[PDB]
Amino acid sequence: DTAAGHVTTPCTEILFDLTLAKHYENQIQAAESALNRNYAAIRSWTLLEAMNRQNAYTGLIAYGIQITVNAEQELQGPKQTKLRAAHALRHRAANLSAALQIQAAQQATLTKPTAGGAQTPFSGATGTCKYEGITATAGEQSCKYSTEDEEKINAAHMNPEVMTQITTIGDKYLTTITLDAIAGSKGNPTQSSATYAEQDCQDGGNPGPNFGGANALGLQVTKLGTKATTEKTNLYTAGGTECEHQPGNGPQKTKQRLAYLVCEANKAAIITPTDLQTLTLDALISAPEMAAIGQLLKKAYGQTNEQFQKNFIKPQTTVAALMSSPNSGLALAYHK
Amino acid sequence: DTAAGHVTTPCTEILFDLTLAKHYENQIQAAESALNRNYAAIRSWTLLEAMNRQNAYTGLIAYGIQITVNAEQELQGPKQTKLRAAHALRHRAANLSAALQIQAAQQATLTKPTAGGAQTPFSGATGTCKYEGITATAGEQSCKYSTEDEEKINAAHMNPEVMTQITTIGDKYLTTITLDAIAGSKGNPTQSSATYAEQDCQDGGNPGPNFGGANALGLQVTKLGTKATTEKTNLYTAGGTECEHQPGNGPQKTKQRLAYLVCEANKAAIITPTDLQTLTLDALISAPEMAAIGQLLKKAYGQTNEQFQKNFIKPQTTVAALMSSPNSGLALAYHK
Ligand SMILES: *[C@@H]1O[C@H](CO)[C@@H](O[C@@H]2O[C@H](CO)[C@@H](O[C@@H]3O[C@H](CO[C@H]4O[C@H](CO)[C@@H](O)[C@H](O)[C@@H]4O)[C@@H](O)[C@H](O[C@H]4O[C@H](CO)[C@@H](O)[C@H](O)[C@@H]4O)[C@@H]3O)[C@H](O)[C@H]2NC(C)=O)[C@H](O)[C@H]1NC(C)=O
Ligand SMILES: *[C@@H]1O[C@H](CO)[C@@H](O[C@@H]2O[C@H](CO)[C@@H](O[C@@H]3O[C@H](CO[C@H]4O[C@H](CO)[C@@H](O)[C@H](O)[C@@H]4O)[C@@H](O)[C@H](O[C@H]4O[C@H](CO)[C@@H](O)[C@H](O)[C@@H]4O)[C@@H]3O)[C@H](O)[C@H]2NC(C)=O)[C@H](O)[C@H]1NC(C)=O
Repeated sequence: DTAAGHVTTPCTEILFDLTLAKHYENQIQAAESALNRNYAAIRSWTLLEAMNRQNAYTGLIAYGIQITVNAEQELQGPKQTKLRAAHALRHRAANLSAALQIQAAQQATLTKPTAGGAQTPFSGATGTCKYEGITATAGEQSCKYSTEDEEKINAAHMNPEVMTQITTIGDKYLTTITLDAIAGSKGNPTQSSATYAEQDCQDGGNPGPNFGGANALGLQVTKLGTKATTEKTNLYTAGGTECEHQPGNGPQKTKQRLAYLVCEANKAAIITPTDLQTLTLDALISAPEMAAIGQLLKKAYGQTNEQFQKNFIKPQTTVAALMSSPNSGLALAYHK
Repeated sequence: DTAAGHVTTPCTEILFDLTLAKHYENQIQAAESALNRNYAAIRSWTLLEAMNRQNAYTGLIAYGIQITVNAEQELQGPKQTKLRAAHALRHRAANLSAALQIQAAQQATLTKPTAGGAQTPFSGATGTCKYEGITATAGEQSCKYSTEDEEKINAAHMNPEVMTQITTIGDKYLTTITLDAIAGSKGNPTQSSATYAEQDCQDGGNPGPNFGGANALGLQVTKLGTKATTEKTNLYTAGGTECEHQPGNGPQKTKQRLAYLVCEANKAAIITPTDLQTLTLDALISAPEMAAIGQLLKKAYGQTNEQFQKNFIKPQTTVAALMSSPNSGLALAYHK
């Protein structure tokens, strides 16, 4: 758990969450790229069949259609499982970034108070100093990662075999405002302490800084901000086979839902089919589907790969760009 | 601007943002569904050609390859533009939901204070009452929409022709903590006012509720929470043709970036190709690509649609399920 072991702060959880989402997204993108390459190969061989050789080209088209349509169908499930996780991880990272900005508002700006006597919620006070609209805001926050952060929290460290837990920021960071506050009194503050120059309530003597007047009353919000904590959540049950935190068994925390989805995404294996455009002879001969489609296989495609390449892989003004161009169909219709 | 005119609260902005994202996502899903239907048709006709008729089936394959590969290529740009907007709108909705939860923390829980005399930041006070770790939290928040909310804020009201502005919650809701606070004093509170039963600082007489003791000093955070406001941002320039809020011209607010992306997504038109599985004769005859691929067209496909359907659309044990099954390639190899 190199990557998750490096999550110790809101910023580094954000980086883990975004980096794992993109990892799942790249896995799907890679598989879909492989499919489109295979469909471009089939279109390429379709034009060549239109130009013994015909049956051989059709053996490739049939083999290509079979394994590519199979893998496209086999992909949809793992695709959805992985995407559900990538969406939730990006959603969580968005959440954490928003809470980060708010928890950065740690300095308060006081308003002009208003002095009074007894009033809610100090019915027994002889003096009160009431503030409305005290605010706290921070400049735009940004996470700045070190070189090691991005080396540790990296798709290279997110293979399923090495992942057993996630680390998340505790919920209080996303739900709770925390602050320190202090009241100060001097003399006999009342409703007549209506000199507000120092953003407190003063009267008597010479009002001024540091409770200069005879009677003073005020407060300050000296600090705001909720401390982040971290929490570990395992992906698998004790035995290590099943995903923990299955939904449908009672209320769950965010970390539990995320851990379930990441576990299922890690287990959703993608079957990548053979790359048709770099296919070798021994790959086609050894392919089990080519038994039903077809020593005889060699007779038709070649007994050396150097031959199979030259006849079926290397071609020719281009077969591949044409059959994925605005003139793909006209090219096949003319030659047919 | 029926949908955006209905955004008046954080919850309804969230609904607009999520509803417009899904609209863009459905537009892409629809186009990709149309493509896969067309590729399944081409695979279907490929098997039938393997079973004059051959040239006619090949005319459909060529026409199908041409218009489907064209539309797949034409889709990639509008796809990326729309997805960039759907991602940012979902990211914004996540943001707003997190701020909503925090701005819902409007009731403070006071801590046991500590009494003192003069101390930072009241060096001139004779009495202070210091609180640490005052917190405010709310139960889990949820947006509950009315029937009209979902009728007004609806993909049916998000056609580009009717959209000219977006409405967003102002930034203070996502960045600023706001609170009211009041101090109360009675008598001569000092460092000896160390009776904290009422979560204030009391001594003298009979300390107790409502400043029962002779000397008292305390504060309360009576309310927290930042009021949401709304802001309008237009999508287009004054002339109405160009997208406003182009990036690269200086710092921008979130509403401006969103408005730019929504404008570009609204303008990114998707060219949907002809549905091959429901193709009519007059559609194929009138298709301009069929001129180069091909009165002669009718001779081969039929002079009535009822004929074109029976020969080329309606087929047969199924041609379509087979050519998208694990046995698609074996089906073509055997018949070829
Ligand atoms: C959802 O909510 C989150 C959290 O609030 C928002 O996240 C913030 O998004 C903004 C906008 O992208 C981020 O601001 C950007 O930060 C980039 C990094 O800046 C730092 O590092 C560079 C060096 O690489 C320093 O130069 C810089 O001073 C910072 O230290 C900047 O590169 C971006 O700059 C561009 O835009 C600004 C506009 O203010 C211009 O002034 C610049 O010239 C430049 O054009 C920008 O500043 C911010 O960091 C994010 N915060 C966090 C905590 O992640 C999401 O945007 C929001 N999403 C939506 C869609 O609502
Ligand atoms: C990013 O940050 C946001 C904002 O904080 C989080 O959004 C919250 O997400 C949770 C979890 O999905 C939401 O809670 C859910 O609300 C659903 C709607 O509940 C209301 O309406 C139903 C009737 O339809 C009432 O019965 C109910 O009382 C509410 O009035 C509930 O259906 C969900 O319930 C399920 O889970 C809970 C767990 O607490 C169980 O108790 C239930 O029995 C049930 O199994 C759930 O309560 C919450 O509303 C969202 N808040 C907002 C403001 O949107 C994101 O989750 C977070 N994302 C990530 C990935 O981190």
